[PDB]
Amino acid sequence: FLDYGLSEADPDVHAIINKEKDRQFRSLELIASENFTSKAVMEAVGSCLTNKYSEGLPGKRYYGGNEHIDELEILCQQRALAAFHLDGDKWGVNVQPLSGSPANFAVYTAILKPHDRIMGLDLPHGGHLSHGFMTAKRRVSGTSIYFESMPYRLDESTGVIDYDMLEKTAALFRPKLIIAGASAYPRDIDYARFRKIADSVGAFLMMDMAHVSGLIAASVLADPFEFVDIVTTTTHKSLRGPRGGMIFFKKDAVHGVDLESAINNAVFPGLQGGPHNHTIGGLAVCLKYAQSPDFKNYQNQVVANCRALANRLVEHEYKLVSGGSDNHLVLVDLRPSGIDGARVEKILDMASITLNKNSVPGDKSALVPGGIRIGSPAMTTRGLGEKEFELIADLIHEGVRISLEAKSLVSGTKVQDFLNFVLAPEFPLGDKVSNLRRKVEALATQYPIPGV
Amino acid sequence: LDYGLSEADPDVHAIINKEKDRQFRSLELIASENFTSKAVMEAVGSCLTNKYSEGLPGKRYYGGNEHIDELEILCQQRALAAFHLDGDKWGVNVQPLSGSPANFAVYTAILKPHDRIMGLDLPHGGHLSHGFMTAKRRVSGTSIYFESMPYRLDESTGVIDYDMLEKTAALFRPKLIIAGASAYPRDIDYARFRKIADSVGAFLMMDMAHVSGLIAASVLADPFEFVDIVTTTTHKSLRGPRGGMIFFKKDAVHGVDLESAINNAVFPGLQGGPHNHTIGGLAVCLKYAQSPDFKNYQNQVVANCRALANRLVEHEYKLVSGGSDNHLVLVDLRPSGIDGARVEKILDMASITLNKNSVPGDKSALVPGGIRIGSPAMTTRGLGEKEFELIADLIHEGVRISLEAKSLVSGTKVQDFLNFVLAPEFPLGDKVSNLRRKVEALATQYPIPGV
Amino acid sequence: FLDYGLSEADPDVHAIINKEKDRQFRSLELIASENFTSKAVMEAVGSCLTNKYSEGLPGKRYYGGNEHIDELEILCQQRALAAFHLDGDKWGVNVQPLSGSPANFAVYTAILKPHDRIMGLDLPHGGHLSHGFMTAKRRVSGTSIYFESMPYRLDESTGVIDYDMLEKTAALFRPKLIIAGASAYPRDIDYARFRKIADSVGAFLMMDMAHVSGLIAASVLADPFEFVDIVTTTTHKSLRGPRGGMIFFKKDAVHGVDLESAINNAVFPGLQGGPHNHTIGGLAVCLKYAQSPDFKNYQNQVVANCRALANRLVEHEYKLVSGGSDNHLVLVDLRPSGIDGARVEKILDMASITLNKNSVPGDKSALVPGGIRIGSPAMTTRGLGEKEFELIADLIHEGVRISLEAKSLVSGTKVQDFLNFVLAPEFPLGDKVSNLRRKVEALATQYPIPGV
Amino acid sequence: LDYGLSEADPDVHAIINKEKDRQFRSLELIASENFTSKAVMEAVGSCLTNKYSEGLPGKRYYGGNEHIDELEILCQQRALAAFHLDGDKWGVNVQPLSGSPANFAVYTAILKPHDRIMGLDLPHGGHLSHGFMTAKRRVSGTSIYFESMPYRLDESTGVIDYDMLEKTAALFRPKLIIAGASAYPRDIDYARFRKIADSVGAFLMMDMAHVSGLIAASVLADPFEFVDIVTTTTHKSLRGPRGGMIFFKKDAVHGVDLESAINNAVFPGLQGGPHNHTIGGLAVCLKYAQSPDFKNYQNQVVANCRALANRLVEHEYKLVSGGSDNHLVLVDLRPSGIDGARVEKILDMASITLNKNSVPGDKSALVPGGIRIGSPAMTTRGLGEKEFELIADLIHEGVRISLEAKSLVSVQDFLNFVLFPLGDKVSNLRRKVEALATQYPIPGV
Ligand SMILES: Cc1ncc(COP(=O)(O)O)c(CN[C@@H](CO)C(=O)O)c1O
Ligand SMILES: Cc1ncc(COP(=O)(O)O)c(CN[C@@H](CO)C(=O)O)c1O
Ligand SMILES: Cc1ncc(COP(=O)(O)O)c(CNCC(=O)O)c1O
Repeated sequence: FLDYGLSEADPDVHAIINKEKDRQFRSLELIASENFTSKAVMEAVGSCLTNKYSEGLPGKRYYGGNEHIDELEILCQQRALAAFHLDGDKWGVNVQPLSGSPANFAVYTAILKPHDRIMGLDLPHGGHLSHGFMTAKRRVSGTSIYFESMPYRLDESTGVIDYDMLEKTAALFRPKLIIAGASAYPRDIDYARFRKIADSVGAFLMMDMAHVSGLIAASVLADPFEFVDIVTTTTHKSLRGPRGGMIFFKKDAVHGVDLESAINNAVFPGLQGGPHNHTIGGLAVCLKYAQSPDFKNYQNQVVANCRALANRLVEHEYKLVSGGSDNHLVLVDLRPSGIDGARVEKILDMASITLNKNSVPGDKSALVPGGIRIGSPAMTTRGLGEKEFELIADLIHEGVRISLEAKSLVSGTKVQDFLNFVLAPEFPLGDKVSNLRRKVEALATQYPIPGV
Repeated sequence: LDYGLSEADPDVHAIINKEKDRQFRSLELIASENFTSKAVMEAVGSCLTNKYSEGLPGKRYYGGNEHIDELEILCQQRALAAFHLDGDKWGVNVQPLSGSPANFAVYTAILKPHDRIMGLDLPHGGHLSHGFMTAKRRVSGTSIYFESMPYRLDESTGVIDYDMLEKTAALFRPKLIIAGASAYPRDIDYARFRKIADSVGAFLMMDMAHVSGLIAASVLADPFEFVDIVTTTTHKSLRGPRGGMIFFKKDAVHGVDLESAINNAVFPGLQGGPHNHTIGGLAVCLKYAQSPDFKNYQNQVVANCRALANRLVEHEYKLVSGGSDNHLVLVDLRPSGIDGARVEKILDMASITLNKNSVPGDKSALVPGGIRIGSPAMTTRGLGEKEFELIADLIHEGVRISLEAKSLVSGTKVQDFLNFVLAPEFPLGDKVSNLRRKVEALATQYPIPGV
Repeated sequence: FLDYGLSEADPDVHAIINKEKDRQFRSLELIASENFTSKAVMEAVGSCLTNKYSEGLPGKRYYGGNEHIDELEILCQQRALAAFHLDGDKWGVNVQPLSGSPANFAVYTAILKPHDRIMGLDLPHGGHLSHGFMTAKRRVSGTSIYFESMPYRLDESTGVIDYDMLEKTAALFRPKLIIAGASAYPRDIDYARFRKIADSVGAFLMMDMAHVSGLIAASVLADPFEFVDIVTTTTHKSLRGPRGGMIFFKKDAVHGVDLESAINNAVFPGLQGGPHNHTIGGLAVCLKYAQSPDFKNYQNQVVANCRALANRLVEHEYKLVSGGSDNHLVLVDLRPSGIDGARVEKILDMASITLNKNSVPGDKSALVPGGIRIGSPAMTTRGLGEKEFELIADLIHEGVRISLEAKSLVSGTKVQDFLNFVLAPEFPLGDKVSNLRRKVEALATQYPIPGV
Repeated sequence: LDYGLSEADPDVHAIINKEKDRQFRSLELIASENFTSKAVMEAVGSCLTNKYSEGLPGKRYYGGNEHIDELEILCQQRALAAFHLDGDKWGVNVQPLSGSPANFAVYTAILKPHDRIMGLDLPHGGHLSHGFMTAKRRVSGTSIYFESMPYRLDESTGVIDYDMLEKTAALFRPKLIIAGASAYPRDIDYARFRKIADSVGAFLMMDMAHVSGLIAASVLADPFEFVDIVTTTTHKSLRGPRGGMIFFKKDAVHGVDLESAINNAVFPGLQGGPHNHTIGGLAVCLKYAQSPDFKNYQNQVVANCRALANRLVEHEYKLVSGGSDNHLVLVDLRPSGIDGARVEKILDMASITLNKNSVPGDKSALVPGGIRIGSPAMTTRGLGEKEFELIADLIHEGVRISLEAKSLVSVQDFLNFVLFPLGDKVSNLRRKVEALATQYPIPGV
């Protein structure tokens, strides 16, 4: 009967999407985990695929009516293996996980018993919550509730994974699973050394490639599939797809375990219910694109842009964690500047520069992020080049100077006092912020943005 | 160059068109399925997908969340409004990725590993996420991480066995009792669940996934009058995007601050970045959920199911519990001389899509004794009571064809039935075609929502 | 060098031991778990066997110097088997458990994983703490901390194990281990029924015979070894041995498990260190006696004496749980007598009769036990026969009468109002308690007490 | 009928007399052994064994325990005085049946299942009860119900690597850190342990099983100055009966009432009836432990061990950590070119009883590269420093025989061959061994 378009069915939600669309258009989106997915992905995601229940696997379902859903799921699997240059007799893939966090949890449920041991990169050193996180007070991450996690750390003087200390701690702790891959690690991973450490204790070895999956597909970074047993990823970051997840696994037995059975059973019936076939349609689209020469070019540009930005930030005298980057991000250490990342993040956000505060090695308190994380994928997608990334670094720097100036004016010491002060109409640096914003937007609006 | 899907990926475009077709010309009777709206689809296929927004509105871990926050706030208040809830008494988290993670997040919030849980037994119409163990394996993640024990229907009445639940709860001492089901054809006695829960100091939760739209429109009783926590999928009877929600009391329950424990279990506990495109779609469906049209829809859903239920009875089918108060029937096929698996397959060949389902009394999990049939999806397309009677007839014809096919197969292993019916010399293909003709003739008289 | 005897080395301890010896002598010891062990047992226990570390098993020890400890432990093992008429090719035994509770915990450790499911007789219905016990509000026994226990119960009227209900709850609960055996149960156990119920869920089946081991060995009660997988026991109580434990196990695989290796490994290196070879010495000695015609005699006397007492109590109109007993104990339901076990136990204690207050099926309050448990083995060891046990029944009866009269004089229903009443100098029933005590000590002091 | 043991059971009588003769004539050098007194054996071999006393003094299940209560109370106040403890600040539970259950009761009292524990690694002289896992199995029950990770010695010094424990404790976040060990020749830096425990909010426990007598006599440092909980065996250094004790602060520790928790874990948590015969002997041994004579014996323990160590140095053996502060030495036998397993059997055949013990640096933990040797037992019998120098020579002689025995063999085949040409040298060693030992008294009944 009536089936209005959005602008008619819900004018308020329509208006919100248009405001977000305009914010994306005019901003420098520098969140390392964000990207702009294509019109074609969004169209697959916003289709009738959302209507189908298809619990199980292709050909192996608990409902009728899944002929076309099976075709899509098979295609998406083939494309996943193709994008990562994988032999299908050696590697399988499950494309049903709903996001990165549940793809990881499904792996643990597949190969680990409750309270089995896991090692991942420490959260304050650039790791991800889903690999484990405990404070003195509480088990924060669900992974640390259901499993026993102990982190490994960077060498704080170099910003590089302290592989020698991991060698020793692994031997004492006896993890059943060692996880490589990170949220805010600016260097490539020594997969061979992980393999040697994992073998020293008979551990399973996994790479979580959520941040760098597109770079790996394009052969810009080293291939984790040469060394690891299991690879997890999100589909929304460097891969530039819909919000979702994937798990890849060896098909030959690993420590006597059939990883394919274990992982497919953990995803379903273990942890999830019906697959989101709309998300799978978008994933298939992005995985086609991931095989193209343009994508390889794009990913090489991501790294070149991040290098141009890193080099300019160094020229503005910023300290980078690890001294630089091999990938799509940099982590800036703002302690020498004398300001935290939460204050910087806000000022920059007010000038249309969106990044995130990020902890830094050496931070005294997790409640106070000492740095900022900046990535090139999103703005690279829009067509910015090396020179424009140098300008981004200059605009970031203007914003930090403004952050420092605004800090000096605030009475109270809480972040909430800063936020109230800087958002107040009578904020004295309103002109400096509006001036910066105009420059930020003048750059951003020169470029196209993908999407519907 | 940012091509449309037809140009960017014609192979995926083609598959989507085939599925649009299949939906158009089939009778979709899966009780958990529905056809979501064009407006929901437009929201889900928007630029909201691009944003990382960990945390909660105005308490985020990233910059740039002004409009994302507006949306999530609007989504929450529409959630509460759609269920007629006072926001001083009830809170909501709209970020869960689906039904299964909503439920796992609640367990994570209020239980410790190995704590005791009771939920409706899987073969008596329950859900895996509420606990399932066979003799030799813990199948559900709920039964890996927690200690589960089911409760059951009374097989003579097809109604939940409240008297037995009262007794088993007393012995097992669950910390959490879960009401709600996937294939239960009646309303739930919330007052009796509350009494049983209080009898052991257990948390009490309702999983309203299948029935949330009927509860919203006040067609079934209100769980929120009695339980502590309500979970749901945003798909199914709510007719939204694929996602989930968790509602909770704000007054402390057995001393626990449920708002804090639940929000923290969702993030940072179990999930990362919220799916804001899904949250957009959810907001759209929650607006619609408050409309008089949606109320009309939900009453039609019940009337359509009852019309189908009666005609199956006229064809002498046994229904679990003798009928239905809601959107579904569970057909006990044992007295028709055939299992659900054989029937599901033949019906699917005829463009009638439903599912095989366990029936209480089944001597074996591996042979489902019934089929579950639902009205929401075809009701959304505009079918009425007479049309549901015709559906009942077509199912009957299909079950007759299934019996005839079973007669011709040596093994009566299932794989044998399948090979037989799928072979090109399958001798009943004309009967399946003839049925299929009648099925599509009906379905293709009706519009279907979406982009 | 001055290695004095106890009288000189430690006069205070010597004096305490002597006072205890005299208390034992002038008292009627009717606690059903108690006995008087022999002089020969006490000599082995108080020997230089205490000096040796012998971690491991015979011929497979971590230390040197164990030729003679080996001989002893090998001999203890073959006497344990022989006393229970066990074929060594079907049954093995570990004689190192430090007591009854460590014996049971070693079995759990052997055959279960943490949080596995166990069913045992409910503590308020006469089971033991070590088989599982939880209040609404806490996990009291170690077994309920480390494992998931659910009790089964007696029938409220018959006094008997409600086998039918156990059939149904084990079906639902799916325990991995079912434990038969009780601390305060007056009937023999239907072992064939426990086997059927066990098999219906694939559970291991265990008997804890601590209270009845002597009766089983003398073939007075039915043989659990015909039907169960594992039997545990204390070496004290019914066996009249030193304070220790043993575990017996099938040597054929049970549900795919090698119990011998599992159980032995659990005991050592799992849970215990150096065996207490002095105690194994005393155990060997009691097991020789356990095979003797005099022990078989004594055990039939234990049952006859308990029946004599029971019958005389029924003449005095007392109600017995299950209307009687097939074993060494009787459980008196005092609810129809109008008084509880705690008031009765206390009066009886004031008159040198030691028994214990006991919960009865139906009791409203765990704080107010409705009964008393009475046992014959200790006094039967001293040489009492049936006519003496009939006299014991009359002495108890007089104590109940005194207890009733004391209750009627105290206005409180508060138990400490009762205690204050009975302990006051002006306590009106002082001469009645003195009179009863005279008769009690007059009976008791006619019989010897074994020991050094 | 109630015969004596020689009449009741001649075969057990005969075995006990053989074991008595073996103890009398041998050099008993197992570091964990001692010879307890006639007075302890008499208390342990008493009517005390008959009584059920579930609970605590005045707080029992059953009646008839007036004398059992008096006994336990006295035992507790002797335990506090033997270790110079203020009873307002410290309590003790004297019911644990041995060292292993004492420890497990502490874990049960203060930890939840799967909570984290760190103790000295087993191949580095630790104890099973503190945790032990291999690649393929959780060997200790401690490692099944709880999550253990070890800490290690610095292999170049033979001392605990406190810097490494500092770092690994920060990563692993143990809820309990355990100090104390079965084969560690040095005193412990309790102040450092406290510092490390505090860095992660952990409970800190000392297991003083091997060194309690030395601590009571003030020969080694006092753990009670720094730790929350002290467990011990009562055999070993303290020279008592076979049992355990747990000491605890009575001031709240990280908001835990340790007294209530530990008492409840012992009973009703894990054990039943106390072994009052054993508490009797313990009480006797704790009176002796307060005396001037005990203090002299413990100083003699340390002097004797130093005499042996220094003679084994003259004979050019390597000692793990370069000596000892205590009652034991750990000899590194790899530079002598033979393992501890072969040496142990040959020494035992000549009536020298010690044990094979791993060395920091073993390649396979199937092959111990060393031996542990202790002075407590022979010190109790009256031996001085000259005799421990003679013991050192006798061990030396037996090692030379073990090498020559290994030379005549070409791998448990060593045990086929010895059980023989070298019988004469084994027997000649034995004669001198037994000639030294039988010159001294032995305590006991
Ligand atoms: C290595 C890794 N693995 C898994 C995930 C989880 O993905 P999800 O947010 O889709 O659950 C992330 C997300 N990472 C987000 C969270 O900060 C980011 O902005 O970096 C990740 O970095
Ligand atoms: C520190 C510590 N804690 C606990 C125990 C266990 O005491 P138990 O054997 O009485 O259980 C020991 C015994 N240790 C034995 C093990 O070989 C020994 O010979 O040293 C111990 O050394
Ligand atoms: C009661 C109930 N709860 C939770 C879920 C899980 O929803 P997800 O599949 O999105 O995780 C379901 C799905 N049940 C599937 C069906 O009835 O067909 C359900 O029926």
